[PDB]
Amino acid sequence: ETTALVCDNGSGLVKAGFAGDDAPRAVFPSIVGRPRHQGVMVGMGQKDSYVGDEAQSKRGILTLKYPIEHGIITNWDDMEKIWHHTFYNELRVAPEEHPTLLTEAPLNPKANREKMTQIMFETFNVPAMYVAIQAVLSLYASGRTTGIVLDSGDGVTHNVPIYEGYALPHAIMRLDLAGRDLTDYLMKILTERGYSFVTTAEREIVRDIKEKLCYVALDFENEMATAASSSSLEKSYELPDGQVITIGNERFRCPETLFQPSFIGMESAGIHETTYNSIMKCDIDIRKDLYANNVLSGGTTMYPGIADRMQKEITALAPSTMKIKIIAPPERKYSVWIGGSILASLSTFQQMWISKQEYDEAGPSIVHRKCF
Amino acid sequence: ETTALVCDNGSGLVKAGFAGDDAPRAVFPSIVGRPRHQGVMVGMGQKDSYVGDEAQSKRGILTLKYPIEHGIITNWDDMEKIWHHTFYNELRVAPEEHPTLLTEAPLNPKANREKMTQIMFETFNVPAMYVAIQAVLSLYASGRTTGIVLDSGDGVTHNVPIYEGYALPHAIMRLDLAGRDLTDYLMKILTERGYSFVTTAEREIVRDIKEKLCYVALDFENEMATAASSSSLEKSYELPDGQVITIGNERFRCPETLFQPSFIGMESAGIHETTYNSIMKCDIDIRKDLYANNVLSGGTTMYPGIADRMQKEITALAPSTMKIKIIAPPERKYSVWIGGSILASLSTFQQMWISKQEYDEAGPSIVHRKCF
Amino acid sequence: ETTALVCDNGSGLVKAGFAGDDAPRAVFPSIVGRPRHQGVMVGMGQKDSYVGDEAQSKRGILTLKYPIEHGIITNWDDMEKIWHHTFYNELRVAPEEHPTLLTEAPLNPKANREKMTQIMFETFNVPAMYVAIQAVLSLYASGRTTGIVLDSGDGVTHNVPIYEGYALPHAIMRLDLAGRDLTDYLMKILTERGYSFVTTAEREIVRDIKEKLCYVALDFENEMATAASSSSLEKSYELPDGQVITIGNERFRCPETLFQPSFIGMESAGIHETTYNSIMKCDIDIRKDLYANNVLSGGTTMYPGIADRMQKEITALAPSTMKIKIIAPPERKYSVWIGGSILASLSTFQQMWISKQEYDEAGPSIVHRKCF
Amino acid sequence: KHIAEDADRKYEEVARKLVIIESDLERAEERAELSEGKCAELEEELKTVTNNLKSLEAQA
Amino acid sequence: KHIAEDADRKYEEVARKLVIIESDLERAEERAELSEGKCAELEEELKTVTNNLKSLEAQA
Repeated sequence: ETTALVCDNGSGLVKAGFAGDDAPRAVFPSIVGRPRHQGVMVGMGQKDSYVGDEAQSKRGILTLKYPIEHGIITNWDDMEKIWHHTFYNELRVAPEEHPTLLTEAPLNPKANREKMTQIMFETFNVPAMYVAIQAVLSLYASGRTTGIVLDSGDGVTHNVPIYEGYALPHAIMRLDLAGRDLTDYLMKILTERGYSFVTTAEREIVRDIKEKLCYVALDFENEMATAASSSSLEKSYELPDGQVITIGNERFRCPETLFQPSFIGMESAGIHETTYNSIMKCDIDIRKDLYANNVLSGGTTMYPGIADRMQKEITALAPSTMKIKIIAPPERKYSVWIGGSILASLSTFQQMWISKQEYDEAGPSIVHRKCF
Repeated sequence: ETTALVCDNGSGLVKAGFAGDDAPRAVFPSIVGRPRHQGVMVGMGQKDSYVGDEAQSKRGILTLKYPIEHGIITNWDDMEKIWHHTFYNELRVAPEEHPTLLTEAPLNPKANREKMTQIMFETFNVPAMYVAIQAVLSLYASGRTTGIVLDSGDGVTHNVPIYEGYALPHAIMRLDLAGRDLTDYLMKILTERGYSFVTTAEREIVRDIKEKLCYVALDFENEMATAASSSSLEKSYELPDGQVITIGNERFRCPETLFQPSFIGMESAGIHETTYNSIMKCDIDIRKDLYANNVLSGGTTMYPGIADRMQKEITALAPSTMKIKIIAPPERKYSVWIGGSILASLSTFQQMWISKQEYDEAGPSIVHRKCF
Repeated sequence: ETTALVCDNGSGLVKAGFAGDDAPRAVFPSIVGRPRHQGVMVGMGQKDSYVGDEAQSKRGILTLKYPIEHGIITNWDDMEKIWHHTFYNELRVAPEEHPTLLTEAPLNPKANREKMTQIMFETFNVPAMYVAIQAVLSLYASGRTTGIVLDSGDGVTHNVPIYEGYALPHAIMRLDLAGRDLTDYLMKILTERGYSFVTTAEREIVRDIKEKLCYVALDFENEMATAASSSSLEKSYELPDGQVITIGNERFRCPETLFQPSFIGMESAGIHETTYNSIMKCDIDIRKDLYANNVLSGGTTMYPGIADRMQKEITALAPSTMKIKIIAPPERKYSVWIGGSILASLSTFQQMWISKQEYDEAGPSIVHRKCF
Repeated sequence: KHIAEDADRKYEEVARKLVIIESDLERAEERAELSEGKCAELEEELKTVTNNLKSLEAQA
Repeated sequence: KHIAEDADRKYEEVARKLVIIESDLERAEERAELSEGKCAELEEELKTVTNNLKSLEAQA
């Protein structure tokens, strides 16, 4: 059988690998770089652009930019350099031998679905491809065919109810606020404490801090009080150049913005609220499976203690005769990619791929007939 | 009514005076001096420290040190000597009779707000006080309750979107480049021309030069070309010990760093990009007033020809269906202090002051209940 | 490849020779002389000017002057007499058959780079030339592409952080103190002991003394105490006309001015302070390699025991988790010239030269396009 | 002269060996500490992983 | 003789210094090697615990 590349298009880390595996084989930063100089590096082989660990390590002669922001490809030309790095550097294989499965947000722009279809087929010469919604794959990685996924990436949060592998297209909810925003917010609130960070070389350490030290409080007022009454809600972090900084209440405040969007000037409702407002669009005979199968997904859901908080919040909005229970997979950060590996290795799914001939007949638009 | 002291905590000139005036009554250097040697003077007595025009004129046996660097109080002990000078030497009044209004940068560190609050109340015995963001006051001096302020102050730059007297806490932008590092930069680029200045006694003349001779170009490439093609972009300055020096393209290059931060190794975006990136975080119903009330504030904005440059730059970024115009006050260097005198003399504001009784009952953190 | 003449523009020793060699071919004093009176010699042919070992030996008839003072070319007419002596007397070769590489300090004046370029193409008719920063060559000679150099040369001290190629142009820091003023200082402090010197013929012996007998103390107060408590910190020197003089604490005091510029009325920061203030301007992911690889360069760094002192001083300034090391090359007095000798021999470097054709097409301005 | 010269050659031989050892000492320090940083990193990860294992054991 | 003797003093000090540099190389080698073994070790520990946690997680 043809080995598929499953490539999860993350807004902060790219997760990529071969199908038939139950885990990604490549994980690298979603960063693309270009020279500070008027040309190539002195006395060394020619490259016009740099990616991942090469861009992170050669940084002193580069300007760096991001290819994807808030679940949207914000520059085609840099998403291409992630793809070029993915096939030829990280997996060291010809993509033209390997069908491609691409992850996307719910309601990902159609002009974008097409530019992705076109770029894969014309430049990389892929033999076949498909594009799939993040939450739909995370449900398959949760071992269940019907349920709802709260998927919170490194840049967007969605609530996506699904019946027997199809997402319900009227009931989906979106919130631009998650891991990208969360770093910029964390950085603001640290400046406020008097640990001013103003440089993007600091922003990436603030990102790492966030991933290591943030935790979801079970009760926001009680933890806030605890930090005001005692300094036991603070953890030290030693920066790379020495200098021990102390991270305080910012730990739980940073992710608190997910429950209360008004903290950062947004008019949107919270992630638990948009869970409730999503399920109540669905039929009563299926609401039982949706409320019982609330699945957490994506990088932002890997903060400890999240389940007890989300269990609380949803039972408070939802009637006490829908069964309520949080499903948190063992490695929920990868569940989109794992579900993509499962889907790409089903025997019945091999009829679903976009072929190169159908692309030659209908242009990039074929994704709106073969995909959903 | 009680006469307030409005004290602008400026990074190069302290501006101070009495409220009910529409102009500062003391405008003096933000400098403190300390002896290089024991037995400082013969037949004339001694002092352990010096401030302002006394430190500038008695300089021949002094090290100079500073209260405020980068808009940030960097040494409490020098900020105190500036304050001691302000009340007892310059205005020749008891501060304990006069409520105090202190200016601050947007997002000024909270441990700093509290050390300033504590120092004012315990040592100076002030009857009441308040702390206010610089840019908010400059908007009141522009006759306005809603607008976006570029506060490019005496030593820090901010873009500050202000809505009905409140600076929006998610939409503020900061730049670590203004009238402080502009001197240090000017000095480097003169050394490059072969007018080597290495002494801090030379640096303060370079400062004066900068204030007198710098001008904002309307077009950076066209003025640069003009200086390369002709020596008509050069103005002479006679140094205070004879010797006529010629200041060239450095005039417009020095401030050029505000538009292009990469010239000095900073990763930051320019004052125009940080204007657009600020207003794009603001609500569409208030954009209509914010874009119409683009207000210039601070010492760094007093370079001629700024408005035509700023008008250009922001129309190129922001779309062509907004009321894009630049507001430049008649004496924009003082608009913080003037707005502080206006605020301190409103009949509705007199409930807002931290009283000595509230400081005695609640301690230094009272600033985080009375101020924002 | 064409044999490149590498000229080290040292402020006290000229160093010269052919590229592709491990050590300089000529090492002679940076001195030029002219007659003190009308009529100068009988019985042998008179000369209008004198240079190098001829000026050092025939000294009494000469007004000696120095072509490079304070790291800056101060008299064009004497810098030409060094270069005419270098090609036709010392190496005995035609320079019009050879490319030329010139060493320079950082931030070298544009008018001086232009007058040197013009002299090379129009006084000496060279086919090609290039100009390079002392520290960049010393680092390349060491077998490295990344590090910070403390280049304490003959006439000036510079701090120069370098990464994977060129120096970082915003981060460089300067001090107007090295081997030049060290002699004049040594001479003052000997007069103070009662070994008065007045003749510039005495100053050159004081120079030699300085190079032989000065040593960097590891602890300034403890060595000072030792000399006050015992005469074991004194070494004898027999002058060239008999008379045994005793050199005391002056040995470590002389170079002590590098750490404390206030000893000689300067306002500047010390060599360790300007090292730390330079590295703190660099990007965080390269601060690691810059703090780890602190490199010594120049004649003034050849005083024994310097590494343990500098190791101390920098660890006290910089935090204790970038793991500091002092790199002191085996022949760190010569590493500038050796770096030029290595670099000018490479096939990759032959594209960097300023040609006589580019000087005919663009004039003296070409050096600011070709040099980095 | 002949004696000085023979001391200079030897001193230059020892010097040449010395800079090889100094470059090799520097690379030996840099690698030692980089491994130590990575070793600390892996220790923070086992330590978290354990705790998640101990939280998971109470759940299980 | 003076020129020979001073050259000898600096080279002899350089020699005394080389010997320290040599001891220091040895000490870096021992640390570097040891820490890479501790990393290899810690990866095998982290791997066992993680495989073990995975098998439990899967029973969960």
